[PDB]
Amino acid sequence: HHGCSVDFSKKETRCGTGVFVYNDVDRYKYHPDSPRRLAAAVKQAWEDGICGISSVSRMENIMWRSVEGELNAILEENGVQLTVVVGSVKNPMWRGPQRLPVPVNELPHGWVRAAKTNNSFVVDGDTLKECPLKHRAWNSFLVEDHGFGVFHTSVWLKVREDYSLECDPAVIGTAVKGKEAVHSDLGYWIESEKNDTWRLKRAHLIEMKTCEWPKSHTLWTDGIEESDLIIPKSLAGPLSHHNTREGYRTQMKGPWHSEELEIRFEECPGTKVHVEETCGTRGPSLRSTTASGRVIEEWCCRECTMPPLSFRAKDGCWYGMEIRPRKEPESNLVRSMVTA
Amino acid sequence: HHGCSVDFSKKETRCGTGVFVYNDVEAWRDRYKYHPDSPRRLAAAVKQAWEDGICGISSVSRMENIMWRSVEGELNAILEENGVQLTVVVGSVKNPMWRGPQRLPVPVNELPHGWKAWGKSYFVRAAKTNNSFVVDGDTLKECPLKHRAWNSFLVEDHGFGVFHTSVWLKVREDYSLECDPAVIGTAVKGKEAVHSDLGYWIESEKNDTWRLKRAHLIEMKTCEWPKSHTLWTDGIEESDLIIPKSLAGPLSHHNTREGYRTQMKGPWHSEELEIRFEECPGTKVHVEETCGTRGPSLRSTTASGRVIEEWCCRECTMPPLSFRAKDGCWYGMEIRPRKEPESNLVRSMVTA
Amino acid sequence: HHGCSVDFSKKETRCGTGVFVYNDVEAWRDRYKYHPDSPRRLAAAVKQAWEDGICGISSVSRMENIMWRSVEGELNAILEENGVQLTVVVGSVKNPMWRGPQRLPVPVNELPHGWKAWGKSYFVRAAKTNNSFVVDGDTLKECPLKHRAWNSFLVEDHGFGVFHTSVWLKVREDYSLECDPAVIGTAVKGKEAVHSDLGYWIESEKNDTWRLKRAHLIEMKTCEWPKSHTLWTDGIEESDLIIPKSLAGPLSHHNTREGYRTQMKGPWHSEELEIRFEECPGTKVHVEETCGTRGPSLRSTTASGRVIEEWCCRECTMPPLSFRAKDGCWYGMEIRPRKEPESNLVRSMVTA
Amino acid sequence: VQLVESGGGLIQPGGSLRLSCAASGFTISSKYMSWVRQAPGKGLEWVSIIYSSGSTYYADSVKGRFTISRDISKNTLYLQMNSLRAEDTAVYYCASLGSGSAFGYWGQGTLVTVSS
Amino acid sequence: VQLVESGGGLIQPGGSLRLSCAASGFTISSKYMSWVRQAPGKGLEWVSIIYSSGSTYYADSVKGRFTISRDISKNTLYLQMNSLRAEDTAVYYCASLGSGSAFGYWGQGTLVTVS
Amino acid sequence: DIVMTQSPSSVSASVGDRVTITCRASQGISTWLAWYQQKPGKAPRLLIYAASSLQSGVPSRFSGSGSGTDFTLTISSLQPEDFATYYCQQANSFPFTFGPGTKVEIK
Amino acid sequence: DIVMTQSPSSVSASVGDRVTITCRASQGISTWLAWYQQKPGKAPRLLIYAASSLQSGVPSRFSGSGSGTDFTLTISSLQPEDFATYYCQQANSFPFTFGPGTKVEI
Repeated sequence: HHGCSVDFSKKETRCGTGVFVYNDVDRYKYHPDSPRRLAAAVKQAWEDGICGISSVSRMENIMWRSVEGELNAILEENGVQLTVVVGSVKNPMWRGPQRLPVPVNELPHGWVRAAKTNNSFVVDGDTLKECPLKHRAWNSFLVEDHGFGVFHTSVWLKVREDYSLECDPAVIGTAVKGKEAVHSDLGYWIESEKNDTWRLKRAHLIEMKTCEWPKSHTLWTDGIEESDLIIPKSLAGPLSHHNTREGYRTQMKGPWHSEELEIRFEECPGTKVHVEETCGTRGPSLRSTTASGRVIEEWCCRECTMPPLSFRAKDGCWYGMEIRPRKEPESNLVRSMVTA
Repeated sequence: HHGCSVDFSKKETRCGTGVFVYNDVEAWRDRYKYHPDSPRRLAAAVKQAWEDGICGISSVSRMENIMWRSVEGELNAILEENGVQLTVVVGSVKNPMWRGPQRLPVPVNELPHGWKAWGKSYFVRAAKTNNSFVVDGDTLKECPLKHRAWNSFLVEDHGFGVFHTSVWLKVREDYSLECDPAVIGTAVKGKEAVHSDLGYWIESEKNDTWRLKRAHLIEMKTCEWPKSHTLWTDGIEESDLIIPKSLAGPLSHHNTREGYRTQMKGPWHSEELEIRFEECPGTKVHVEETCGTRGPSLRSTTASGRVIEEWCCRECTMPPLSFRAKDGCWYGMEIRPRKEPESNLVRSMVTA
Repeated sequence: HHGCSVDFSKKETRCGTGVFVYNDVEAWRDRYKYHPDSPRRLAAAVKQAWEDGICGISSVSRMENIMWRSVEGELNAILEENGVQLTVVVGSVKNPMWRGPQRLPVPVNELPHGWKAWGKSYFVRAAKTNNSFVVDGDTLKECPLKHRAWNSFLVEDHGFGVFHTSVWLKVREDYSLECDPAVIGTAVKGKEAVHSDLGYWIESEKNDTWRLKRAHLIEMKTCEWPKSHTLWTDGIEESDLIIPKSLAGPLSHHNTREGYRTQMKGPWHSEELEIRFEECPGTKVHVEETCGTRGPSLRSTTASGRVIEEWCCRECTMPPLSFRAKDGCWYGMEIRPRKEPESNLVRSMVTA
Repeated sequence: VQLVESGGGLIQPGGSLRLSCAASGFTISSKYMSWVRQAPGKGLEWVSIIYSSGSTYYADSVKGRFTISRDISKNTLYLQMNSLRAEDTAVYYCASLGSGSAFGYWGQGTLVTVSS
Repeated sequence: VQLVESGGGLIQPGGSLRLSCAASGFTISSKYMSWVRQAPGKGLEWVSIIYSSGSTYYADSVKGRFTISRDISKNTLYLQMNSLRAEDTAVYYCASLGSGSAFGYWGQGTLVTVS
Repeated sequence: DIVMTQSPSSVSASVGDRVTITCRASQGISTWLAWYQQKPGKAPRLLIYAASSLQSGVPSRFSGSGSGTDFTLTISSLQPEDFATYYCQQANSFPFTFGPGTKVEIK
Repeated sequence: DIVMTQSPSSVSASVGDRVTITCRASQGISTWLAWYQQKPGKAPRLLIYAASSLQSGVPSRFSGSGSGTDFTLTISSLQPEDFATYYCQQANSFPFTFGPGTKVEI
């Protein structure tokens, strides 16, 4: 609450009390409910028909990867034939219909490694065949009362007891100051600005989620349609007027298969976009460089607004859904095969 | 910006970049240099406003009153240097700060005499004139409120927080009803939220539901809080806001408390109050179905200093709603005295 | 105390324990609660002082003036409840704040009526009386400065820097001439030093020698800086200090500049000045042995606003000494005009 | 768990009505409450929902006229029905979202008749 | 300045229709622009407003069925009407708030018939 | 929900006569009322705002006065151009509401 | 506006016969389908959720399957208490939409 800040443009410094929202887009050692309650919850879930876990964010994936060894140790020394194997995470992170049950009591025995078993409780990974998504749990934890803070470095989660579709509000911070705004959490950083009306400025994402952004943590939630939000509501985008840009609609077919995205309104290098009344309609997003390395140069859009929308993937520079080539046919370019 | 935050229990720090919203309330605004659009430009604007029929100015907030106080001397000097029989007289601020229908024009051509900056040191104090342009004071008798201009300035750049920076203002071209959004800061982080500007500091919390926690107001302005600077704007009734929409209260679920409605008849005449949820010293509130209906707000102590002890409400929620002004405790519109008749108690005489 | 410091080149922090001296000048003193020892005790003291022959108070600083303003209402009420025909009237301060020869007595017994704490809300305002106990104001005619008490309070506990703490004061039993040391902070670290209190901020540096760098004074108090709170107090003459000893200037080698003597005839009438070593705008100073002898300080512009262009000094050193007030730049006593005679210029009429 | 909805009767077209739903065995601030109606002789249709956090959504049929709310003191769910028209008559149910996204617990219904 | 309305006409009950009001001589985004309708044989009635910042408000008659929009590139006002009923037949105007809080500049008006 | 009422319902007058029309409010608005004139087949035209001011471009013969709940509109020297319908609308709070309208005929 | 279409409109089967009911969506609605049973004069009862999962307390003779756009609800052994109307509804996005319904009689 007490701190100091500097504005390097004017080169001025000040101090005082207030609310500070930091850019965090590692330092945490995570603590679930217990090593003796999580094991009982997993045991009951397996005996109930839930074969695995689908992660909500990278936070949960890191937690499971860190706690798997100990969890197997207790679950094996207590006489249960079950092993927890955790894989990597692929984007986007889709929902699951099941929830973990809260045990009545802990496992009696518990506080050296174990051996592989024939029963697998797969956490998020490339195992969609011995555990389909229809039988997977999702969004089953809550960060505890004071489990998070600016100065914490150790986050204490608990098994949820209810059914929700929204993201955890304990890690969300949004703020507006004058002509600049931000909606952010541990994985997003979404910026806005006031030019003539409020609009999206740039967004930096290191994960694509499918929970829902809460309305209590959103600015200007009324009078907005889901067809105008650039980051779709299905991908944890805020139902806000700060999530819009004139001339563009929701990007259902962007490159959401990526691993870390970056939206900005600027042309890809060595390309030109012209507003043309005789350009093809919208559909899947295209990449500027062909699979052979050739860069496409001439693009058109029907009634979009300059500068154009682009996605800065780690492996390329994609365009928005409204921007199409003029001469080169699109049957040979690279397209995104996922939809929101 | 770039900043660092500090923990005093364990002495260390956290640094980064982001958005920082400071508690700038209860700080003296008169230690800045104010630059309204231009001395020649503003003199022409005031001249044209006087010729059109506008008598004076009704101030949106205290910052404009301080601005006019800082500027009046040079403004009168520039007017005198042009042979215009007009003097600008600046008064005091009393709450609430009501609205005027007029707006201050934007002249095509400025006056062709005088200096080109504010802060020209040394000028001859000017001479009084029989024609007076009154900035808001105790003067609602020479010209009514319906001939006064209101909300006619836009802040272009500012440095509030640093006590010798410059503030740049400009006379706008449009008719507007909203407060200036250059000085508004709203932030939520976990289970706490703030809606703030240069004069308001409103806090919220997440109990079983989101609700109001406490508010600290040093003025009662009557503009409209812009919706772009509000959290959770949808699905909220205008009849449930603790701070009325007519008093620049944000239209959000963070401006709500369970069991209370809008406080149209609170003690808004105060120079500064502070809204908080607890009982007042030596008073007790009990929920009773036989208590009277809601009406104007009442003061806990009598005009003779005698404290009333027993109060009641029909369906309010504990702790009760109280306003802490310089005089003392007031109670919300829902809380009435259980025994003593209300004709022995002082009441608020204003409505939003 | 425990604290942290910030470097904004590389965003990080340095924390530890120690002694921290803060710049508390040009901060509003109106936002604290003041507790002169006791309402009945203070009333008895004022009553006994009035009966002895002491007419009023001359204020040491502006903090004491604000304290008296905060106290006067309750003090008059409690004096009235005891049947004493005496009222306390508080005025405004002007510089320099001259000192008085009388002191305020400590009574044996308090008055046997009234409440026992400051801040009792709701009191019947007292009625005016023939007898007036004037705290400093523009009232040196019903009783002169030779009948006024001065420097009769000691600060026992304070929380300056936190805007809702209490300040505890008591009436001392002895006659004294030094300033109150509870609010003084002095610190040197490397090549920079500060001598500070609630109204003074005096900076020094290490060039070839230690010298005065710049000062900022928002009041002109005439107590004496304690030697316990001064650096390098030996081997220094009282006729070489830039800020006079009679103006609460530190008796230090840090209060010196080569080529200048004490500025007894500076512009000490101003409400606030800032001491610099730099030429006034549009002016040049030349070192010549033909210039006149030092006298009262002169303003850079004339009474009609015309800027003088050329000045001289006999043996001074560049950059020249100047003062910055609301009116404009003044010059040191050693710097005289080159051509235009001094009868055309505004000169200081106050001597320390 | 028990759900019992109460205030459904006959009303003139263009009028207003208010239904209530009392919950037993659980607290309403922890579940996703919804309102569903079944026209006589027809199928089911979803009207509105309220999240556990307080967010509300509606169908295009009733977008601006109905509003959903709750009270935690009485542990009760409400539905304010405004400017009723002829085709609003049905049996109104009170359901909770349990898993998958299906309604596990229902009420008994309450008939609302809109005719003149 | 000038305000010109657009394509009202004939539509069946339960249908949808979209109006327009093109602006000339000023920027549409610097005014408070409203829609006012007058039923044939009746008096005036206010429908919806959009602020200069983008904030919109409506009347209880058309609360969930109409939507006031604005396009700055083409400098025109918009009104999307859905689920039109029999009592929506009127002449629609576009106006501006000037001073006091009164409508200063009016368009010509466009007719809409629902049957 | 503020209902605006007018009296009378129609006025017949001769050229050069003095005409007076009144507005009535359900609540207290006290400054925020404006007057409009509508000829048939044309959009209404603003005459008076803030209950007393004169909109630029209208002749000085139109006067407005009042506050609180009772407001009046007067015409000094009637002209053949001044035969139309007149409305009063409160501009205090949303929703904005007009009056029923009073029409001036030839007598 | 995901339109959910059910078929057949009615079946008349005797005790002991297997019954099959199909549901169809107008779009993709992956794996997010639920089935209900509604006897006359009572509230509906949930049987299947997530297109394959069985609700606690429901007899195991009910079984459902399907993905994408085509779904199927099957009963093994009709019982005297299995004659009612059955509904399918998608749980993918708002608004939630139900199906026309299908009656199982004799």
